[PDB]
Amino acid sequence: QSALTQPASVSGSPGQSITISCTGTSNDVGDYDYVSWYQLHPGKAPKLLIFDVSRRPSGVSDRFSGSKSGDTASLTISGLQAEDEADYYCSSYTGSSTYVFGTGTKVSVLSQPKANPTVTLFPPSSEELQANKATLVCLISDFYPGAVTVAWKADSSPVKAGVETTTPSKQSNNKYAASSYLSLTPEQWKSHRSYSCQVTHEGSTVEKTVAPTE
Amino acid sequence: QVQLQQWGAGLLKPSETLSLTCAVNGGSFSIYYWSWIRQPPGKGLDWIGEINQSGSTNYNPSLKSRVTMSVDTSKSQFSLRMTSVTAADTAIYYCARAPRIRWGSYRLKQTNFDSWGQGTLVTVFNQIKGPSVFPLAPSSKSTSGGTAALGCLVKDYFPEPVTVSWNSGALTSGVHTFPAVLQSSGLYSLSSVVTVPSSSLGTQTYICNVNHKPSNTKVDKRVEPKSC
Repeated sequence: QSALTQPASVSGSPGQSITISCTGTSNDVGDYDYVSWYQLHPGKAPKLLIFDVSRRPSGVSDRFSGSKSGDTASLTISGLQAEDEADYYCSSYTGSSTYVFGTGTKVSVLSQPKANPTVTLFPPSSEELQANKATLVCLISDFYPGAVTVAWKADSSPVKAGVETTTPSKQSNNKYAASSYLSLTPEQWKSHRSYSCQVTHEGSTVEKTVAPTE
Repeated sequence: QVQLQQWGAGLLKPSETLSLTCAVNGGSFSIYYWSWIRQPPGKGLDWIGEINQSGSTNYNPSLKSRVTMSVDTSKSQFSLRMTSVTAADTAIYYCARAPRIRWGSYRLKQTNFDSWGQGTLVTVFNQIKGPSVFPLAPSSKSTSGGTAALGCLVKDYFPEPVTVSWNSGALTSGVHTFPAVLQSSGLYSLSSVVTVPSSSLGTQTYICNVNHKPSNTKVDKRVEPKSC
């Protein structure tokens, strides 16, 4: 069945309460009480926090709470602590006797003040084009917290195929950097007026544009 | 809950068979289901399927053509086989318990997963392959700070890792080398970038030294500005 929709990124300061939504359909979240929530720290195994929509295993802090209204389940994290910075996934059993998962939410606990990313977009090099290939490279630096979404545009139309983007990691200053790649043929690169990299961070979007005519 | 221990070969070539095994410690199969789940480096979690100790299985509709699970009651082990793999199957594979129980007649509880194994990293590709290296000529994207960014694109290699130096190791300040992305090919690409002062461009030299030790590929690429 179809993945449950979660927000990509949620942030809060310590002491704050935050909510993470998880939207499905009649056949999973809607008509049943079959929703779970898991916390995933990098390299550690997933950890159960909530099952049957709202039951908490013993050993899970009571700061974690689950609920459901309609086709949308929600995980609330009260009194945010720095240890809560992780990826969070919902899941559900279904009326077709399967399990589906959510798309995942990165929770950031703001330990530092927000920092907007600097975006730098590289067009394909002449050397790559002579080799009958083309890669656009979008470099994202100097931002905090370390969560971004990246959208690519050909002219004004969305480009989905051939995109890969890294998970943000720390630079040697203490802010984050990430990177996104658009692979195209030389023909597709030449066949459009411009290509843009759109970087969305903490509710604002920075855009950069290159053109095969520059 | 229980403790799941899992193993199996994680380095595969296209068209081969993934075969992973999970062992139950601190409990038994009982009335429960036992499951395989994966996390591909881009995507979120995929439920692969489940099996109980009597051999009843339920599988993910998009994977069932290639997936079969088995159970060995005597050993307290269950297994995943996935045939004809491609790089689309590259992922961390976890086993876990799905301790569903009936409460009356219409009512299921503990519809969650809970005994998550530590994961097996599976990669799928054909052969060792060295990178293609291209320059990322300076773009000048901080006007306030009078700084530019320049770099090297290290493209289409397998397996990890790749190490990038600049100027044979003399240049480390302002260098940032990103984690690799995995492409749909099953090959990797990464980039390494230097933040430098704009006034240095065209007078200081910048050369990136790529060494992909898996394939004994070393490449030096000069990175110079496009246009003054």
